[PDB]
Amino acid sequence: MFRNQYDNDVTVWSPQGRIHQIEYAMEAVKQGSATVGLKSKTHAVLVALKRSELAAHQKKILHVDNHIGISIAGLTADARLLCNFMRQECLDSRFVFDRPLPVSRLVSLIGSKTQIPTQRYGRRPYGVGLLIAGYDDMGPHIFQTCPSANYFDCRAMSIGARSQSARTYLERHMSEFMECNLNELVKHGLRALRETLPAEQDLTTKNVSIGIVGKDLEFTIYDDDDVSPFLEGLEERP
Amino acid sequence: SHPLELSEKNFQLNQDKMNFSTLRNIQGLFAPLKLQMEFKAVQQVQRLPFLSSSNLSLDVLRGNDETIGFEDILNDPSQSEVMGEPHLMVEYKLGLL
Amino acid sequence: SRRYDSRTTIFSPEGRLYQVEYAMEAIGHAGTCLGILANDGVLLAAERRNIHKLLDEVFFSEKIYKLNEDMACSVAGITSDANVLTNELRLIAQRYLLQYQEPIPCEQLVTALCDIKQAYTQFGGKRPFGVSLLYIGWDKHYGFQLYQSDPSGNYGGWKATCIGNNSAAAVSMLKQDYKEGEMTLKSALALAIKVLNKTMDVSKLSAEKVEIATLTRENGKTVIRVLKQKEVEQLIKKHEEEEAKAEREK
Amino acid sequence: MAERGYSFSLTTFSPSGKLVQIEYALAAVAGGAPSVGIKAANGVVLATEKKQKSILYDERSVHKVEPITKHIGLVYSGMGPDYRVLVHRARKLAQQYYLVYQEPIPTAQLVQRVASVMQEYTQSGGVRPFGVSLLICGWNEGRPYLFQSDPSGAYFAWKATAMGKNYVNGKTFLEKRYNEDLELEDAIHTAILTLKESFEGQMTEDNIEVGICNEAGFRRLTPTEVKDYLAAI
Amino acid sequence: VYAPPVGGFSFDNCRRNAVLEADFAKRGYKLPKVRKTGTTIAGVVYKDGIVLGADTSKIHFISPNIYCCGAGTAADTDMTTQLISSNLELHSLSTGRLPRVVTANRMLKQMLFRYQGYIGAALVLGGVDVTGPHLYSIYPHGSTDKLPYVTMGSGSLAAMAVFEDKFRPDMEEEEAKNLVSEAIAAGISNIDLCVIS
Amino acid sequence: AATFFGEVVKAPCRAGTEDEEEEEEGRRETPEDREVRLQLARKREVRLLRRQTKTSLEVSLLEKYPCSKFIIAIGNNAVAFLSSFVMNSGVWEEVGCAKLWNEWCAFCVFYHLKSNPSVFLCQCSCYVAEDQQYQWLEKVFGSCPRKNMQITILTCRHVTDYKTSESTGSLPSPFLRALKTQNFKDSACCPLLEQPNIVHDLPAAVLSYCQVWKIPAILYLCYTDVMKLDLITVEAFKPILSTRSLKGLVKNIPQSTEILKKLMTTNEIQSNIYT
Amino acid sequence: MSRGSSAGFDRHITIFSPEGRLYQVEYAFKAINQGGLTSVAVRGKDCAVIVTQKKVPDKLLDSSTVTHLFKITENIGCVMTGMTADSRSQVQRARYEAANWKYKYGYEIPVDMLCKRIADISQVYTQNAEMRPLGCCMILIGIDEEQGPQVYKCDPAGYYCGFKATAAGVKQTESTSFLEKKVKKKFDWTFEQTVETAITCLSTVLSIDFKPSEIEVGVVTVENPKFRILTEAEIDAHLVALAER
Amino acid sequence: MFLTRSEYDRGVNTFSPEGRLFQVEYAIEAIKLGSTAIGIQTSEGVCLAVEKRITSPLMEPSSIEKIVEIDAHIGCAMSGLIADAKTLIDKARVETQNHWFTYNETMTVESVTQAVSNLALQFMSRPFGVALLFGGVDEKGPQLFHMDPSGTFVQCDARAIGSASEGAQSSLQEVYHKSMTLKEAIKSSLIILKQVMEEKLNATNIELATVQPGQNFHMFTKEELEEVIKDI
Amino acid sequence: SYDRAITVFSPDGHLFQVEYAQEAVKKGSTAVGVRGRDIVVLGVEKKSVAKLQDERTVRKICALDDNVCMAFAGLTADARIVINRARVECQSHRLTVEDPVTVEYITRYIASLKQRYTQSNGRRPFGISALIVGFDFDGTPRLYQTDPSGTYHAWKANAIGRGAKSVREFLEKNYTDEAIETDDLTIKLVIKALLEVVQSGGKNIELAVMRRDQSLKILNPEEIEKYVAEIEKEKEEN
Repeated sequence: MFRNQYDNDVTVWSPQGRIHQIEYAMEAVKQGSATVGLKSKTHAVLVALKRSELAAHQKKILHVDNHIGISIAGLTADARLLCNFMRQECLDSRFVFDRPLPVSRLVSLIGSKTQIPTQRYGRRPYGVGLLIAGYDDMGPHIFQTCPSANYFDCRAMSIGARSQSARTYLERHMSEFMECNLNELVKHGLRALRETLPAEQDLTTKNVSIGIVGKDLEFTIYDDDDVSPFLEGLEERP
Repeated sequence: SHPLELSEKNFQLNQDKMNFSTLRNIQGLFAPLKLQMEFKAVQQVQRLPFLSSSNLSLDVLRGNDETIGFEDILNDPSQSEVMGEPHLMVEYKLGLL
Repeated sequence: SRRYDSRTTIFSPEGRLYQVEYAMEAIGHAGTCLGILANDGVLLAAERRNIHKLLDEVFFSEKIYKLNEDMACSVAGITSDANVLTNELRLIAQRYLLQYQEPIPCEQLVTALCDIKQAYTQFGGKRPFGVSLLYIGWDKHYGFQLYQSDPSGNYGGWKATCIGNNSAAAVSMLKQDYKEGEMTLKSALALAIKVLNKTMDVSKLSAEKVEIATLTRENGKTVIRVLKQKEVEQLIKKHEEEEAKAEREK
Repeated sequence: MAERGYSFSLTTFSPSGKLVQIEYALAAVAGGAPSVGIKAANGVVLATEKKQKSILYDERSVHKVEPITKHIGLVYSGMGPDYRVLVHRARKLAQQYYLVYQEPIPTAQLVQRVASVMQEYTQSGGVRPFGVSLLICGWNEGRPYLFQSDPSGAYFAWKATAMGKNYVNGKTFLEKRYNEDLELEDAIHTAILTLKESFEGQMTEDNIEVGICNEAGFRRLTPTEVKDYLAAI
Repeated sequence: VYAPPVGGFSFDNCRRNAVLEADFAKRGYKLPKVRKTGTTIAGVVYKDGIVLGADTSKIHFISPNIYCCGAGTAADTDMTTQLISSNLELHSLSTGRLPRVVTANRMLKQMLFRYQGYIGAALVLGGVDVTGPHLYSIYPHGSTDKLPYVTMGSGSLAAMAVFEDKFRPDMEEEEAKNLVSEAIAAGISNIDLCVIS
Repeated sequence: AATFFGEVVKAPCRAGTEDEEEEEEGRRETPEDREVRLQLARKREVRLLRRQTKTSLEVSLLEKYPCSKFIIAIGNNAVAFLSSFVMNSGVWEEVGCAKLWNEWCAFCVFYHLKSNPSVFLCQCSCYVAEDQQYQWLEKVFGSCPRKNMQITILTCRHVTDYKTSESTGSLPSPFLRALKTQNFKDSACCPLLEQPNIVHDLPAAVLSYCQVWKIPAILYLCYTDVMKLDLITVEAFKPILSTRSLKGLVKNIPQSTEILKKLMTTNEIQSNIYT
Repeated sequence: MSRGSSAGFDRHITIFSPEGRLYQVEYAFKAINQGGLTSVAVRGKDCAVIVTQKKVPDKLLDSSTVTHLFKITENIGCVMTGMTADSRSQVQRARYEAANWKYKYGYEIPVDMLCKRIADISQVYTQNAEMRPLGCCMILIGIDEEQGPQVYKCDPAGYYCGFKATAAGVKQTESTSFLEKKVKKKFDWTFEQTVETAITCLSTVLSIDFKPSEIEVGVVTVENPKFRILTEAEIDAHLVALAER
Repeated sequence: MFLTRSEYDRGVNTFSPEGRLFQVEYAIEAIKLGSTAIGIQTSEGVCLAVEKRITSPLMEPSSIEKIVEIDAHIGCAMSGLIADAKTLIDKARVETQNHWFTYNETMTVESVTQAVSNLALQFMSRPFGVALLFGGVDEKGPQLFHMDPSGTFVQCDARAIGSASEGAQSSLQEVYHKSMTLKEAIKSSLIILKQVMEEKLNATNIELATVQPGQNFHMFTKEELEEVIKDI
Repeated sequence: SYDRAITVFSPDGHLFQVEYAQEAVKKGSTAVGVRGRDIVVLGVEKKSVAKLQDERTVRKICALDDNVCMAFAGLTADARIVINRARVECQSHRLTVEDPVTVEYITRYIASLKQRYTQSNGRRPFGISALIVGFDFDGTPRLYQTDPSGTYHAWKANAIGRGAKSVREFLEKNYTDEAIETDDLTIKLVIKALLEVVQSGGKNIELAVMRRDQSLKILNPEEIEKYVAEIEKEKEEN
């Protein structure tokens, strides 16, 4: 109620001692739909719950470079800007140094990209969280980014809408994932995505994209009926 | 045209750049940052392009207040002999041209 | 209005910029400058507003700044604004006299500073240059002219007009007692004193509380000629002689 | 009414057509350090009151009366910071003029240029006007000259004037006193006495400063000279 | 462009001016020619002051105490000394103290360095500031050395030979100006002894 | 709030007191000025009319036709719940519809069961403006408050609207709360709101009207992370059906929830501002 | 600014008041007082001095790291009173500008001219709507070839001036008055006498008969025109001599 | 326990508590204030049709508004604001001209909408008050797209935007099938535009411009429109 | 609310500040257009006299090209810039293209200049509208309308500024191929449409006559008065 005065700029503090317009950007993640992202020792899987059938094809999962891609939960102007930035970082790493770009490092580059706005007038926080899944020498990666300039390393996560259901599944089976196959790890991701869905709804190779990179595998976005073979094996919402 | 053409064209550029290099290396990143933020603020205060402007705040922040050059005393731009359209001049400064 | 009256970029429901209308009000509160285009020339009669006993004059004219050989202007409104605007009027004229070697035809020069003042409304963060200027002129195209410009850029051409204080009042007195085609500079200078004397209540136009500048043509050269103390003393005492003769007639 | 929106912004006109930040920068002038300019036969005097009257002050540091070129100087009431940066500029423009026309800048010319700085600083938005007014005197063409530039950038020649505090009282006393033919031996005394009208304490070489133009050119009067003029009046 | 124009040297004739050069040269034709000092100039240090010698004079003004001879172009020697004069007047006006010969020297050097000796100011810069009698050898290309004596221009070699033969570490004023006069006399045309204390 | 570098700018108000001063003015009560805000007054009204008479209706629906319950819904999801649960069975013949404009809005249609003209319904999927809310209570309720009429107000709220010690994200994606009237003698069913927590707009207008004329009313407030047609929101309007308030109005939950399947698959052309 | 100016007379620095006041420069003078220490400078025959009472409230805070005495060049000191960050920043600016002066000319900045520069930088802060004053009071000392010891002070509002004793900070005005009467009856103070006056001015107005680690004495002499502050031993010996006589 | 007037909806930068930039969605309401534009991508090309909403019989229906050509194969159908359409038409047209002047290839439809969302998404100091509808048959084959205030693009098979965006996209939902012919798209766009339009579809109050793999983007003539809208 | 910035939308979906520049148009002086048989005419009222005012300096019909001319009816200084700048861009085109410049071309320029002033709230949209008539290379008669919003639109009969609708509605009837065939009839038509606009005839009217062969050439008030008396004689016949 008093936060009134101090909530309408990103470059003003409150008596309470917190910037509310960064917290509102971190509510704008939730206006976008539930992406899941979970990895093993061989592969780093993403899944995306795509909110007409003719209109709004909605490209939630995006491919950044050979070794790396993302899935999108929130403001889509910002999703685009951030993804396009990452493509340039990795292009330049393979132009000068002639290698991939570490996923940790690339998520850190996005971190500082997304801090400038919040500590600048005439700017607003990039209103979107990513699930930034690459594979390095290191091994597979998931890296949650938040609409706030801070970010995480993850072995599983979900961000977007009613996405706590997924997060809960991904804690229950967190251990399974580490030692799963490509397709095992995928069905786990899809069952988190299906925990988010109402019980009256289902995956039904329709609201499923799957964005998997791994060891020889490059980041490949299975969509439409390239997700059918992964959902063949998955069975029994119960 | 002449070597000096460009040495003089970018004289001020390739001095205050050198000042910021010195300050970075000695004082720290903060010292250029602070000076820069002052300069840009006080050269968001002048007339529209098409009137000749007396920017007392920017000049004294550089230490030019008590220093003349050929820049000042040749090719008098305050009695400019070639001016454009007021509106179109302002558009150019805005970056609409 | 209480809104739409701030930035000079912000229109009203009606479609009004009240900022620019308040710059017109700032002309309202300024030296009466009464111009009367004539046959023989075109005169620029005035109220010499500032006439304090300690106040000194080390200038050629008070409100009347000349532009080139062939043009002069007056000033009613914001004084500092006017200083930079009247320097700019000279410089405009001289750039045309540098490229085309002709003394700027009158409309061009008026219009040029109107574009400046129209930018100073268009672009918000600038203040509407709160001056009106009455341009006595000669050119090869349109013989003699009188002009006005406004803070807005809205400019006109005139047979007689006024700017400043009791300005609409003065224009009414001109519309009574002006006779387009008959009006020599003689009878225009008579009308000028008359209308000043009728519109403002300054003793009997004290000659140091009025000033005229007559842009005439003599041996095919334009002659911008301030009227002496002596010579407006002659115009006002003759106006008062006629007043007294007419007082005896009535 | 309050009409306070109009009295914050310097880029606005008021309902009736007033520029009110100008008026409030002239209010900063009108709470200034009393100065008196008396353009006399044999040169001008700029006799002023010092904003220090202290036991602790270095006489050689601060000057109300500063030269711009040899033959010109000026004095101020209102703002010291503002004054000082305006006269750094004044000196520049005098020397620019002497590199272009090789003529010691006329008092009128210089006045225009420093009042064109004042013009810009009322015009633009996101700045304030200067809260200081300048009695820019000096000697040219076998003639004394005095002017009075403003926060707004309106400037006017003067025979006799005053600014700062009890300064309308200054000009009243000075209208009663100043003669057209009053020469500078007697104008320094007159300016000392115009200060006495607008003074608070006992007046001494410390508590006032004086500086004059001449045939020769502009200077400041030594503490000795100022107390000798105060002893002679 | 619709960009406000600025001041300084304008480099627009340049290539078209060099087309004039090329044509006229080729045919055997004259274009107006640069006017020079071609002066013997001189300077010395003595116990407690400076003298500046020249021939007809090359000795120009900088500050009340600082003077500055001119060899090279006449245009450019006069221009630089006049502009640097104005600069040291501005410096002094604020400082409160007559300006220094180190100030004069730094400024001249730095200005002539910016314009890379395309402007001909080979100057002998002699003042007696607070820190005492200073003499320099300002050059067109923005070089200088702080020397007890230096000669430049038209018979500099003969003048310098006289100097170095007939110099004493700490002179008297009259023998110091005697030296600069006989040095000018060797290079040459009235001797021009601008003595400073 | 500065269009140029260093524009003198003022703060947004909690009280809109400058707006109350603009009220005072009425644009200096100028004839054209007062005329055009009366053109905006007849733009921004309600106009109760039914399309069986195809006329306009004057005074009342609840004192005009008998009222025993009156089942309100204020939001897409609130009216989706009355579409789903109450009106899977029955006629619910239309008697009325508030025909309004505001900037933001969308139908405001009134009904009453054919079996029981007694029992009444509203579906306000639109928004009614702060000025039009008392005009809306001067239409359907009209005058002569009965206190013989269970005013079952349902409303869809945002998870963020709710005040709590944990963050607005820490709140469970769905819940609902109650606020019910002195008279109302039946269960809150959900928890009643907290002290800091308040409501406003038309649902508040109805429950506040009800309280001052001591009428049984309850304001169900579905604080859900979505504000758009969602199975979970309408099955968090579920609890209402299994209270007195909505017990003889709901039918056959299998039928209802298959109809709700339909409501979900109606779909939008949803804009491309998130993905 | 980017966000802009602020409706109200005391709410932005580029808005004049009905009376004709700028109020955020007067609140930058409240920021001198917010400092929480007093400084006293004392000029003399041979020496200029700058003393300030010491505070280091936290035991842990290493007392070596916490001072209000800085130097700008070898020959020219300051003492500060006001806000730590802003005072360190004004000290740093004085270094840049002293070096700029010296680079431009090839002789070092005078005390008065450095004070003038910092006061002109402050004038620009207070005329511009983006920037604000540095709420800190720089009190330069140093020996001049011609003019000898130079006690000068420069302000957040941006007014520079010379003095023969200065006092600033919390007891600013109380200590100004102490020094008025000391200087009224001045004895062409040498190193000892100037430092005595300054120490004991602070020890009167704050009423703290100091330990060596409850004051900080910076001082310069014609003897040693290098600005040089005292050791615990030296500043102790001063206080001991003021207690003995 | 008090009501506050907090505004996040005056500023395009300002987020609601829920995290909404309202001015973008208020520019979506400005697309809805504009004229209905129905495009249908097929196997045998992509069509664009759009209503002109001609009001008077004094305004010239012979003149062409609401639809444009950008190269050989691609144009788009504008809907919302024609003033804002113009600057994004220019982007598309110049950057595909540049593609033909760089690679000697005409730029793919996905890449033209990339170029257009680089000139958009840049708030012009307001969320672009136009939606374009980029219908080209590129190297890859037929392609419809949709642009919005937020600045971004998204790929389409059958899209209706503008006045009756969802009024006419629900008709497309029933009418369009994957194996549509370009003839079908043409007629279906038009007949659904007809049953949207409050006026009766003649060739004067519609712009259609359609592309096939074979026959490059052209503007359906008075007579071609007349023939189809006689049948439909 | 959203009428305190040029560059904001509303829930109803409007730029009200841009529509307030169109209210500044609406406070105009009736400017009328016709696009006839190898003729175009721009009748526009003189509105006010002021006894002692030169009329040369204040005219409502300005000529842009050999084969383009316009009739502005909003703000005066705003329109002066638009018209000056329409001649700038006309000359740019003419020089580069080597074409007698299209009417449409410069109506699109005037429109796009006003669009360039619609897209900042640190600028204002020129609150003026012009009836830019004329001919093409080949000689096709033209009439257009340009708006503060910054759209161009094609027309046959037009009527803008003061009493816009009144005089447009006159033309809805009186604009016909048998009032068009000849140049007399199109001059008569705009005069008789301004004999709806303003009381006085041949008195407060200022009427441009550009043909396929000819250019603006402003008429005399005697020439217009002849045609006022011709339609008065037609009214005597009827």
